[PDB]
Amino acid sequence: EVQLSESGPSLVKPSQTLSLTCSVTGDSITSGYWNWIRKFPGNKLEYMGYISYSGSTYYNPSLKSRISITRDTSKNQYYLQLNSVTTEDTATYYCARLYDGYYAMDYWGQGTSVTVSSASTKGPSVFPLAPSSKSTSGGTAALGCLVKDYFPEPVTVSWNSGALTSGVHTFPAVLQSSGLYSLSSVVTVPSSSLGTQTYICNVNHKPSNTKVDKKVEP
Amino acid sequence: LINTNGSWHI
Amino acid sequence: VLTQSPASLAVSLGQRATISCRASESVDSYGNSFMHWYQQKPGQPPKLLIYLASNLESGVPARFSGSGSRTDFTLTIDPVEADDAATYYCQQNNEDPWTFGGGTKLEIKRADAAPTVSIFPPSSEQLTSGTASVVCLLNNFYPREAKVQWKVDNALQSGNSQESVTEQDSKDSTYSLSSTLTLSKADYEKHKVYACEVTHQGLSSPVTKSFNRG
Repeated sequence: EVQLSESGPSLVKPSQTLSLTCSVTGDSITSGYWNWIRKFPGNKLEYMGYISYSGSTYYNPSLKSRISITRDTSKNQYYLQLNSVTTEDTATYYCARLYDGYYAMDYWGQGTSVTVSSASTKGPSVFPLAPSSKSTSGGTAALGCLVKDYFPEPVTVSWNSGALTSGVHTFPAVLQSSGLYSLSSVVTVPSSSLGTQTYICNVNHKPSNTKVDKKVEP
Repeated sequence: LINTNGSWHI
Repeated sequence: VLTQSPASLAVSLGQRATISCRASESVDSYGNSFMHWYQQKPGQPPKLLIYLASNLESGVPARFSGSGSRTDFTLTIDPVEADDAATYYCQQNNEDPWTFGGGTKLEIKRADAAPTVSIFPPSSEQLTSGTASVVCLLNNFYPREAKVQWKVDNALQSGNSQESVTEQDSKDSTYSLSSTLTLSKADYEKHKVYACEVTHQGLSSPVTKSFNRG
Protein backbone atom coordinates (compact mmCIF):
# COMPACT_ATOMS: atom_id res chain seq x y z
CA GLU A 1 0.00 0.00 0.00
CA VAL A 2 1.94 2.99 -1.30
CA GLN A 3 0.35 5.95 0.44
CA LEU A 4 0.95 9.71 0.58
CA SER A 5 -0.20 12.22 3.22
CA GLU A 6 0.08 16.00 2.80
CA SER A 7 0.24 18.41 5.72
CA GLY A 8 0.70 22.13 6.30
CA PRO A 9 -1.15 25.29 7.30
CA SER A 10 -4.73 25.80 6.16
CA LEU A 11 -4.40 29.61 6.06
CA VAL A 12 -1.48 31.79 4.94
CA LYS A 13 -1.15 35.57 4.90
CA PRO A 14 -0.24 37.06 1.49
CA SER A 15 3.48 37.51 0.70
CA GLN A 16 4.47 34.89 3.32
CA THR A 17 5.82 31.45 2.35
CA LEU A 18 3.80 28.26 1.86
CA SER A 19 5.38 25.16 3.43
CA LEU A 20 3.78 21.77 2.73
CA THR A 21 5.08 18.32 3.66
CA CYS A 22 4.29 15.00 1.96
CA SER A 23 4.88 12.02 4.25
CA VAL A 24 5.29 8.80 2.25
CA THR A 25 4.54 5.36 3.71
CA GLY A 26 4.49 2.10 1.76
CA ASP A 27 7.59 2.54 -0.38
CA SER A 28 10.79 4.56 -0.46
CA ILE A 29 11.45 7.94 -2.06
CA THR A 30 14.90 6.50 -2.74
CA SER A 31 13.23 5.34 -5.97
CA GLY A 32 10.77 7.02 -8.31
CA TYR A 33 9.66 10.59 -8.96
CA TRP A 34 7.73 12.62 -6.37
CA ASN A 35 5.51 15.42 -7.59
CA TRP A 36 3.45 18.38 -6.40
CA ILE A 37 0.14 19.30 -8.06
CA ARG A 38 -2.51 21.86 -7.19
CA LYS A 39 -6.17 22.25 -8.13
CA PHE A 40 -7.61 25.77 -8.24
CA PRO A 41 -11.20 26.45 -7.10
CA GLY A 42 -12.27 26.72 -10.74
CA ASN A 43 -11.22 23.01 -10.84
CA LYS A 44 -8.29 23.40 -13.22
CA LEU A 45 -5.27 21.21 -12.54
CA GLU A 46 -1.71 22.52 -12.71
CA TYR A 47 1.53 20.59 -12.39
CA MET A 48 4.12 22.24 -10.14
CA GLY A 49 7.24 20.07 -10.14
CA TYR A 50 8.98 17.08 -8.64
CA ILE A 51 12.09 15.89 -6.90
CA SER A 52 13.50 12.65 -8.27
CA TYR A 53 15.18 9.56 -6.85
CA SER A 54 18.56 11.27 -7.38
CA GLY A 55 17.69 14.68 -5.92
CA SER A 56 17.39 16.51 -9.23
CA THR A 57 14.30 18.65 -9.73
CA TYR A 58 12.10 20.07 -12.47
CA TYR A 59 9.74 23.00 -12.02
CA ASN A 60 6.89 24.51 -13.98
CA PRO A 61 8.25 27.68 -15.67
CA SER A 62 5.40 29.87 -14.35
CA LEU A 63 6.79 29.06 -10.87
CA LYS A 64 10.63 29.02 -11.27
CA SER A 65 11.08 32.35 -9.47
CA ARG A 66 9.69 31.08 -6.16
CA ILE A 67 9.19 27.28 -5.91
CA SER A 68 11.56 24.86 -4.15
CA ILE A 69 11.21 21.09 -3.68
CA THR A 70 13.53 19.16 -1.34
CA ARG A 71 13.40 15.80 0.45
CA ASP A 72 14.54 13.95 3.58
CA THR A 73 15.01 10.25 2.81
CA SER A 74 15.64 9.31 6.45
CA LYS A 75 12.18 10.61 7.38
CA ASN A 76 10.86 9.50 3.96
CA GLN A 77 9.31 12.94 3.41
CA TYR A 78 9.61 15.63 0.77
CA TYR A 79 8.70 19.27 0.93
CA LEU A 80 7.17 22.12 -1.04
CA GLN A 81 8.05 25.77 -0.52
CA LEU A 82 6.34 28.54 -2.48
CA ASN A 83 7.51 32.05 -1.63
CA SER A 84 5.48 35.26 -1.81
CA VAL A 85 1.99 33.79 -2.17
CA THR A 86 -1.04 35.77 -3.33
CA THR A 87 -4.76 34.99 -3.41
CA GLU A 88 -4.13 33.38 -6.82
CA ASP A 89 -2.31 30.61 -4.91
CA THR A 90 -5.44 29.43 -3.08
CA ALA A 91 -5.85 25.82 -4.20
CA THR A 92 -6.05 22.20 -3.15
CA TYR A 93 -2.51 20.81 -3.17
CA TYR A 94 -1.69 17.18 -3.92
CA CYS A 95 1.50 15.16 -3.80
CA ALA A 96 1.77 12.16 -6.11
CA ARG A 97 4.20 9.42 -7.15
CA LEU A 98 5.38 8.76 -10.72
CA TYR A 99 7.40 5.68 -11.66
CA ASP A 100 9.76 4.46 -14.34
CA GLY A 101 7.76 1.70 -16.01
CA TYR A 102 4.51 3.66 -16.17
CA TYR A 103 5.71 7.31 -16.44
CA ALA A 104 2.35 8.35 -14.96
CA MET A 105 1.06 9.52 -11.59
CA ASP A 106 -0.36 6.42 -9.93
CA TYR A 107 -0.57 7.13 -6.18
CA TRP A 108 -2.03 10.39 -4.83
CA GLY A 109 -2.63 11.81 -1.40
CA GLN A 110 -6.06 12.98 -0.32
CA GLY A 111 -5.12 16.65 -0.74
CA THR A 112 -4.88 19.61 1.64
CA SER A 113 -6.78 22.88 1.23
CA VAL A 114 -4.74 26.09 1.50
CA THR A 115 -6.14 29.63 1.48
CA VAL A 116 -4.12 32.83 0.99
CA SER A 117 -5.90 35.68 2.75
CA SER A 118 -5.30 38.49 5.21
CA ALA A 119 -8.56 37.62 6.97
CA SER A 120 -8.27 35.46 10.07
CA THR A 121 -9.77 32.10 10.93
CA LYS A 122 -13.32 31.70 12.25
CA GLY A 123 -15.05 28.55 13.44
CA PRO A 124 -18.58 27.68 12.39
CA SER A 125 -21.85 27.81 14.28
CA VAL A 126 -23.72 24.53 13.81
CA PHE A 127 -27.52 24.57 14.02
CA PRO A 128 -29.97 21.67 13.50
CA LEU A 129 -32.27 21.33 10.51
CA ALA A 130 -34.92 19.42 12.36
CA PRO A 131 -37.39 16.93 10.89
CA SER A 132 -41.06 17.89 10.90
CA SER A 133 -44.28 17.19 9.04
CA LYS A 134 -42.92 19.72 6.52
CA SER A 135 -39.85 17.55 5.78
CA THR A 136 -41.56 14.14 5.59
CA SER A 137 -42.92 12.49 2.46
CA GLY A 138 -43.75 8.84 2.10
CA GLY A 139 -42.05 6.76 4.77
CA THR A 140 -39.10 9.14 4.85
CA ALA A 141 -38.11 12.33 6.68
CA ALA A 142 -35.29 14.75 5.89
CA LEU A 143 -33.10 16.37 8.54
CA GLY A 144 -29.65 17.88 8.70
CA CYS A 145 -27.16 20.41 10.02
CA LEU A 146 -26.47 24.01 8.99
CA VAL A 147 -22.79 25.00 9.21
CA LYS A 148 -22.67 28.80 9.18
CA ASP A 149 -20.06 31.58 9.18
CA TYR A 150 -16.73 29.77 8.98
CA PHE A 151 -13.41 30.68 7.34
CA PRO A 152 -11.35 29.47 5.57
CA GLU A 153 -12.42 26.33 3.74
CA PRO A 154 -12.89 23.36 4.24
CA VAL A 155 -15.48 21.75 6.54
CA THR A 156 -16.30 18.04 6.68
CA VAL A 157 -19.46 16.42 8.03
CA SER A 158 -20.26 12.85 9.05
CA TRP A 159 -23.32 11.37 10.75
CA ASN A 160 -23.17 9.01 13.75
CA SER A 161 -19.37 9.03 13.28
CA GLY A 162 -19.53 7.40 9.84
CA ALA A 163 -22.01 4.65 10.78
CA LEU A 164 -24.74 6.32 8.68
CA THR A 165 -23.83 7.10 5.07
CA SER A 166 -26.79 6.23 2.81
CA GLY A 167 -28.98 9.17 1.87
CA VAL A 168 -26.40 11.71 3.09
CA HIS A 169 -25.94 14.93 1.12
CA THR A 170 -23.38 17.53 2.17
CA PHE A 171 -23.63 20.49 -0.17
CA PRO A 172 -20.73 22.50 -1.56
CA ALA A 173 -19.93 25.67 0.33
CA VAL A 174 -21.30 29.04 -0.75
CA LEU A 175 -19.42 32.28 -0.11
CA GLN A 176 -21.68 34.75 1.67
CA SER A 177 -21.31 38.49 1.17
CA SER A 178 -19.81 38.75 4.68
CA GLY A 179 -16.76 36.96 3.24
CA LEU A 180 -17.46 33.84 5.33
CA TYR A 181 -18.40 30.39 4.06
CA SER A 182 -21.53 28.39 4.78
CA LEU A 183 -22.83 24.95 3.91
CA SER A 184 -25.43 22.43 4.99
CA SER A 185 -25.59 18.65 5.27
CA VAL A 186 -28.80 16.63 5.18
CA VAL A 187 -29.76 12.97 5.42
CA THR A 188 -33.01 11.11 4.85
CA VAL A 189 -34.06 8.49 7.41
CA PRO A 190 -37.14 6.35 8.04
CA SER A 191 -39.64 8.65 9.75
CA SER A 192 -40.72 5.82 12.07
CA SER A 193 -37.26 5.78 13.69
CA LEU A 194 -37.44 9.50 14.58
CA GLY A 195 -38.70 8.63 18.07
CA THR A 196 -36.18 5.94 18.97
CA GLN A 197 -32.99 6.64 17.00
CA THR A 198 -30.37 9.30 17.74
CA TYR A 199 -29.00 11.37 14.83
CA ILE A 200 -25.79 13.33 15.42
CA CYS A 201 -23.90 15.24 12.75
CA ASN A 202 -20.14 15.57 13.24
CA VAL A 203 -18.86 18.90 11.92
CA ASN A 204 -15.10 19.27 11.40
CA HIS A 205 -13.40 22.62 10.72
CA LYS A 206 -9.67 21.93 11.16
CA PRO A 207 -8.53 25.53 10.34
CA SER A 208 -10.12 26.70 13.59
CA ASN A 209 -9.68 23.44 15.51
CA THR A 210 -13.45 22.99 15.81
CA LYS A 211 -15.50 19.85 16.23
CA VAL A 212 -19.24 19.92 17.02
CA ASP A 213 -21.48 16.91 17.62
CA LYS A 214 -25.07 18.08 17.23
CA LYS A 215 -28.10 15.96 18.11
CA VAL A 216 -31.01 16.66 15.74
CA GLU A 217 -34.48 16.08 17.19
CA PRO A 218 -38.03 16.71 15.86
CA LEU B 1 14.63 6.26 -19.47
CA ILE B 2 15.41 9.11 -17.05
CA ASN B 3 13.85 12.58 -17.06
CA THR B 4 15.75 15.89 -17.20
CA ASN B 5 13.88 19.22 -17.19
CA GLY B 6 10.60 17.55 -18.10
CA SER B 7 12.07 15.57 -21.01
CA TRP B 8 12.85 11.85 -21.10
CA HIS B 9 16.24 10.66 -22.37
CA ILE B 10 18.28 7.47 -22.26
CA VAL C 1 -1.31 23.28 -24.69
CA LEU C 2 -4.04 20.64 -24.31
CA THR C 3 -7.65 21.31 -25.32
CA GLN C 4 -10.38 18.85 -24.35
CA SER C 5 -13.69 18.46 -26.15
CA PRO C 6 -16.42 18.67 -25.19
CA ALA C 7 -16.41 20.63 -21.92
CA SER C 8 -19.57 18.86 -20.71
CA LEU C 9 -21.29 15.74 -22.00
CA ALA C 10 -24.30 13.58 -21.20
CA VAL C 11 -24.77 9.86 -21.78
CA SER C 12 -27.48 7.33 -20.91
CA LEU C 13 -26.70 4.17 -18.97
CA GLY C 14 -25.20 1.62 -21.35
CA GLN C 15 -24.17 3.93 -24.19
CA ARG C 16 -20.63 4.80 -25.37
CA ALA C 17 -18.77 7.88 -24.06
CA THR C 18 -15.96 9.56 -26.03
CA ILE C 19 -13.84 12.36 -24.54
CA SER C 20 -11.29 14.10 -26.76
CA CYS C 21 -7.88 15.55 -25.87
CA ARG C 22 -6.18 17.81 -28.42
CA ALA C 23 -2.44 18.50 -28.27
CA SER C 24 -0.66 21.64 -29.46
CA GLU C 25 2.40 19.56 -30.45
CA SER C 26 3.44 15.93 -30.79
CA VAL C 27 3.68 14.17 -27.43
CA ASP C 28 5.28 11.03 -28.88
CA SER C 29 8.91 10.10 -28.25
CA TYR C 30 10.89 6.87 -27.79
CA GLY C 31 7.99 4.80 -29.13
CA ASN C 32 5.41 5.68 -26.47
CA SER C 33 2.84 8.43 -26.21
CA PHE C 34 3.28 10.37 -22.97
CA MET C 35 -0.43 10.99 -22.49
CA HIS C 36 -2.51 9.86 -19.52
CA TRP C 37 -6.10 10.04 -18.29
CA TYR C 38 -7.41 10.80 -14.80
CA GLN C 39 -10.86 10.54 -13.25
CA GLN C 40 -11.75 12.94 -10.45
CA LYS C 41 -14.90 13.20 -8.29
CA PRO C 42 -15.58 15.98 -5.76
CA GLY C 43 -13.72 15.53 -2.49
CA GLN C 44 -11.21 13.06 -3.94
CA PRO C 45 -7.78 13.06 -5.59
CA PRO C 46 -7.49 12.36 -9.31
CA LYS C 47 -7.40 8.64 -10.07
CA LEU C 48 -5.25 7.18 -12.85
CA LEU C 49 -7.31 5.42 -15.52
CA ILE C 50 -5.05 5.16 -18.60
CA TYR C 51 -1.27 5.55 -18.78
CA LEU C 52 0.88 5.75 -21.92
CA ALA C 53 -2.14 6.48 -24.16
CA SER C 54 -3.66 2.98 -24.15
CA ASN C 55 -2.58 0.94 -21.10
CA LEU C 56 -5.24 0.15 -18.49
CA GLU C 57 -4.26 0.71 -14.87
CA SER C 58 -4.89 -2.38 -12.76
CA GLY C 59 -7.92 -2.09 -10.54
CA VAL C 60 -9.76 -0.25 -13.33
CA PRO C 61 -12.61 -2.10 -15.10
CA ALA C 62 -12.11 -3.04 -18.74
CA ARG C 63 -15.08 -0.76 -19.48
CA PHE C 64 -12.46 2.01 -19.69
CA SER C 65 -10.33 2.25 -22.80
CA GLY C 66 -7.68 4.54 -24.24
CA SER C 67 -6.46 5.09 -27.77
CA GLY C 68 -4.27 7.71 -29.35
CA SER C 69 -2.03 9.20 -32.03
CA ARG C 70 0.83 11.69 -31.60
CA THR C 71 -1.38 14.77 -31.11
CA ASP C 72 -4.94 13.38 -30.99
CA PHE C 73 -6.12 11.19 -28.12
CA THR C 74 -9.48 9.88 -26.98
CA LEU C 75 -10.88 8.21 -23.87
CA THR C 76 -13.78 5.77 -24.15
CA ILE C 77 -16.14 4.32 -21.54
CA ASP C 78 -18.39 1.50 -22.78
CA PRO C 79 -20.70 0.64 -21.13
CA VAL C 80 -21.03 3.69 -18.89
CA GLU C 81 -22.36 3.04 -15.38
CA ALA C 82 -23.84 5.28 -12.71
CA ASP C 83 -20.47 5.23 -10.90
CA ASP C 84 -18.79 6.86 -13.94
CA ALA C 85 -20.18 10.35 -13.17
CA ALA C 86 -17.07 12.49 -12.64
CA THR C 87 -14.70 14.94 -14.34
CA TYR C 88 -12.03 13.51 -16.65
CA TYR C 89 -8.63 15.12 -17.26
CA CYS C 90 -5.87 14.37 -19.76
CA GLN C 91 -2.25 15.16 -18.88
CA GLN C 92 0.95 15.44 -20.91
CA ASN C 93 4.53 15.02 -19.67
CA ASN C 94 6.43 14.52 -22.94
CA GLU C 95 8.24 17.87 -22.72
CA ASP C 96 8.38 21.10 -20.74
CA PRO C 97 5.83 22.17 -19.58
CA TRP C 98 3.87 19.32 -17.99
CA THR C 99 0.23 20.37 -18.34
CA PHE C 100 -3.32 19.11 -17.77
CA GLY C 101 -6.34 19.40 -20.00
CA GLY C 102 -9.16 21.76 -19.14
CA GLY C 103 -11.44 18.96 -18.01
CA THR C 104 -14.56 17.14 -19.18
CA LYS C 105 -17.53 16.64 -16.85
CA LEU C 106 -19.58 13.52 -17.66
CA GLU C 107 -23.27 13.51 -16.75
CA ILE C 108 -25.35 10.32 -16.69
CA LYS C 109 -28.64 10.88 -18.53
CA ARG C 110 -31.66 9.21 -16.92
CA ALA C 111 -35.43 9.47 -16.60
CA ASP C 112 -36.95 12.55 -15.01
CA ALA C 113 -37.37 12.34 -11.24
CA ALA C 114 -39.44 14.79 -9.26
CA PRO C 115 -37.78 16.42 -6.23
CA THR C 116 -38.93 15.78 -2.69
CA VAL C 117 -39.24 19.25 -1.16
CA SER C 118 -38.69 20.01 2.52
CA ILE C 119 -38.61 23.27 4.48
CA PHE C 120 -36.77 23.98 7.74
CA PRO C 121 -37.48 27.03 9.92
CA PRO C 122 -34.58 28.56 11.87
CA SER C 123 -33.77 26.80 15.13
CA SER C 124 -34.22 28.33 18.57
CA GLU C 125 -30.44 28.30 19.03
CA GLN C 126 -29.81 30.43 15.94
CA LEU C 127 -32.57 32.92 16.75
CA THR C 128 -30.65 33.78 19.92
CA SER C 129 -27.71 34.80 17.71
CA GLY C 130 -29.82 37.45 15.97
CA THR C 131 -29.92 35.78 12.54
CA ALA C 132 -32.52 33.49 10.94
CA SER C 133 -31.72 31.02 8.15
CA VAL C 134 -34.65 29.33 6.40
CA VAL C 135 -33.48 26.44 4.22
CA CYS C 136 -35.36 24.67 1.43
CA LEU C 137 -34.23 21.18 0.38
CA LEU C 138 -34.86 19.65 -3.06
CA ASN C 139 -33.85 16.00 -2.64
CA ASN C 140 -33.21 13.46 -5.39
CA PHE C 141 -34.37 15.21 -8.58
CA TYR C 142 -33.33 15.03 -12.25
CA PRO C 143 -32.38 16.79 -14.46
CA ARG C 144 -30.14 19.30 -12.70
CA GLU C 145 -31.92 22.47 -13.81
CA ALA C 146 -34.45 23.76 -11.28
CA LYS C 147 -35.87 27.01 -9.95
CA VAL C 148 -36.56 27.87 -6.30
CA GLN C 149 -38.67 30.91 -5.41
CA TRP C 150 -38.91 32.40 -1.89
CA LYS C 151 -42.12 33.97 -0.57
CA VAL C 152 -42.38 35.83 2.74
CA ASP C 153 -46.07 36.60 3.39
CA ASN C 154 -46.78 35.88 -0.31
CA ALA C 155 -44.16 38.43 -1.42
CA LEU C 156 -41.32 37.77 -3.86
CA GLN C 157 -37.83 37.67 -2.37
CA SER C 158 -34.75 38.90 -4.23
CA GLY C 159 -31.06 38.99 -3.33
CA ASN C 160 -31.33 37.30 0.08
CA SER C 161 -31.15 33.64 -0.98
CA GLN C 162 -28.31 31.38 -2.09
CA GLU C 163 -28.35 27.85 -3.45
CA SER C 164 -25.90 25.02 -3.94
CA VAL C 165 -26.29 21.81 -5.94
CA THR C 166 -24.67 18.47 -5.25
CA GLU C 167 -22.93 16.73 -8.10
CA GLN C 168 -24.77 13.81 -9.69
CA ASP C 169 -25.08 10.86 -7.28
CA SER C 170 -23.02 7.77 -8.14
CA LYS C 171 -25.85 5.29 -7.38
CA ASP C 172 -29.12 6.74 -8.73
CA SER C 173 -27.74 9.61 -10.87
CA THR C 174 -29.92 12.20 -9.13
CA TYR C 175 -29.10 15.69 -7.84
CA SER C 176 -29.96 17.60 -4.69
CA LEU C 177 -30.27 21.34 -4.09
CA SER C 178 -30.52 23.51 -0.99
CA SER C 179 -31.79 27.09 -0.91
CA THR C 180 -31.07 29.25 2.14
CA LEU C 181 -33.06 32.42 2.83
CA THR C 182 -31.26 34.68 5.32
CA LEU C 183 -33.08 37.37 7.30
CA SER C 184 -32.27 39.23 10.49
CA LYS C 185 -33.90 38.01 13.69
CA ALA C 186 -35.82 41.27 13.85
CA ASP C 187 -37.23 40.80 10.34
CA TYR C 188 -37.94 37.08 10.76
CA GLU C 189 -40.43 37.65 13.59
CA LYS C 190 -42.19 40.43 11.64
CA HIS C 191 -43.90 37.99 9.24
CA LYS C 192 -46.00 34.84 9.50
CA VAL C 193 -45.94 32.89 6.20
CA TYR C 194 -42.67 31.61 4.68
CA ALA C 195 -43.02 29.77 1.37
CA CYS C 196 -40.73 27.83 -0.97
CA GLU C 197 -41.94 27.47 -4.57
CA VAL C 198 -40.06 24.89 -6.71
CA THR C 199 -40.28 24.71 -10.53
CA HIS C 200 -38.91 21.63 -12.29
CA GLN C 201 -39.51 19.64 -15.49
CA GLY C 202 -40.51 16.59 -13.44
CA LEU C 203 -43.42 18.34 -11.73
CA SER C 204 -46.65 18.90 -13.66
CA SER C 205 -47.26 22.08 -11.63
CA PRO C 206 -44.98 24.16 -9.38
CA VAL C 207 -44.93 22.80 -5.82
CA THR C 208 -45.09 25.14 -2.83
CA LYS C 209 -43.93 24.13 0.65
CA SER C 210 -44.54 26.51 3.53
CA PHE C 211 -44.99 26.95 7.27
CA ASN C 212 -46.40 29.48 9.73
CA ARG C 213 -44.25 31.06 12.44
CA GLY C 214 -45.38 29.27 15.60
